[PDB]
Amino acid sequence: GSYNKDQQSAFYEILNMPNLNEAQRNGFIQSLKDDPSQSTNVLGEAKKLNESQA
Amino acid sequence: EVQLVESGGGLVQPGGSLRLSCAASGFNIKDTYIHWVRQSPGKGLEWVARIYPTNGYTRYADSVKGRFTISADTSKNTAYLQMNSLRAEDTAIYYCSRWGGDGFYAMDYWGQGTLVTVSSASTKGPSVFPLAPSSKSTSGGTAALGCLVKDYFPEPVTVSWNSGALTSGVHTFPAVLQSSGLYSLSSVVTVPSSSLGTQTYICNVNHKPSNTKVDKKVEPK
Amino acid sequence: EVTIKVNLIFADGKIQTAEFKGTFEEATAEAYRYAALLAKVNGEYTADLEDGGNHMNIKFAG
Amino acid sequence: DIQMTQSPILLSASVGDRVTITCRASQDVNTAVAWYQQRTNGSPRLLIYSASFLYSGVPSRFSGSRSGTDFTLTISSLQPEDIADYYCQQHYTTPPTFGAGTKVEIKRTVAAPSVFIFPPSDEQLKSGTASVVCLLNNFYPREAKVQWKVDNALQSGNSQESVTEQDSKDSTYSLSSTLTLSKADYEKHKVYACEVTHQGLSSPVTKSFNRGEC
Repeated sequence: GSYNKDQQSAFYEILNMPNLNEAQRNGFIQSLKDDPSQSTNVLGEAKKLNESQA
Repeated sequence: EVQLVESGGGLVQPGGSLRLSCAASGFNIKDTYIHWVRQSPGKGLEWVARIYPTNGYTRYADSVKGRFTISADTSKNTAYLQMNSLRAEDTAIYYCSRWGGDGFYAMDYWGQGTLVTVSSASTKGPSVFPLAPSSKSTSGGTAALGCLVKDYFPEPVTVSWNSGALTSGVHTFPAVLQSSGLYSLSSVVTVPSSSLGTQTYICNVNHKPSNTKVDKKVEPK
Repeated sequence: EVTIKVNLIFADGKIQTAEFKGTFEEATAEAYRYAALLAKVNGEYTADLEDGGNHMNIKFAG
Repeated sequence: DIQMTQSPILLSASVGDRVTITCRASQDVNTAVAWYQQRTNGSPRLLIYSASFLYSGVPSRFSGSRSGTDFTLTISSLQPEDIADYYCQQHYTTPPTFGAGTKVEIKRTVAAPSVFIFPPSDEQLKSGTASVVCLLNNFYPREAKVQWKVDNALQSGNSQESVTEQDSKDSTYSLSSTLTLSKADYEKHKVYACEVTHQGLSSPVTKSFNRGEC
């Protein structure tokens, strides 16, 4: 379906994370689609995982 | 008849992702809450998440918030759990259940559960060896025989005898983790001594994670 | 974590056993609480401690 | 959050006995508490909901009650198939939480095990490891001591035990003890013996074989 500019931003951040593998990147993107109410939490965990794989 | 069936469980490395499905039938998930509940091996039940598919309202356990997401597709009468950033402690059987169905304020139906194993270790199929009946496995006119299902990962394995036709007198032991990090178990069955050599005994072993399916005929030496 | 083992001895001579786990003080408290609860239906209880409090024999009056 | 404290951890009683399991909520949960039964390798099964109401198809020997924050599950005439873990769960507030579980087991008369031993298979010996299996079948109580001897030398650190859950009909246990050696070590020795001590046996029982005997 369609997204607001906040949802689009969240996708963009995860899409660009350099230390995630493609399974993880797509897993997190899927979570953003799954439950929009959890956007902030999902992004937080993706950031943490990205940082730990630096 | 109300039924829920989970699928999608399997071995994943720490940091990895998996997606579980909960397929409902005999009722519409639009009319109830759907929950995910997990159970670490040998431990208790722990609530994971819940959704009300009619309005999309969700709640999560603190320990999975941000890492797992619950969702539902009412047109497929199916709920899902996306699981990212997985950790060893997430290893569990994951059940889905309904709540509020038919006005019952409890989890009245549960699926069979699907196993999630979070580990860096590789899949390995078992070797299956006979435990042949002999003068050392018989007494009182009955005799024990079986199969040793050795060196596999991850759980689980299933064992049946004679394609499920033989169930009386069977003991399939709980798997034991060896020091190598691989599992092993035996399944034994007790039968009349007089049937040895006339009645065929085969253990049917299945280890789905490695696609291993073995039918081993067990005979006196 | 300790395990307090308990024999529950009922007026008609039936015997059950139970285990309570936690810190020694938690498990103790739970054992006495369980006794008080069973006593409502099974009559006044008496608890005899053995093994420095790690085992109890709890008898109900009936 | 609300926690549910379940007691005892383990309860053992005879067939026909009345058993009582308890659950305590850390604060008021009204009647929003359910009880589930979980048999070995099975899914949880709803027994009682809203503290005291029996789920359809559940036998009437199960009942539940409430006093304040104290909840009780009673089984009035314990049956061998009632062996299971039992869990309470509150839905008064989110997160809904479960008690840690109570295991219920059956007490019955003493029964000595049938003791059997299995040499490694020729197939296994084709590769480099030997497993020797000692089986104790259909005994009670669960406690049992199994020791391995190879050429009369007591073994340590090279065996593992697995025990079945209590049988849902006869309330017995079975146990396997598996001795693991390399093929080289197995071929170096002659006599493999499993010694079993159990309450039902008047003295310990040794089951033994010589490598190579048919």
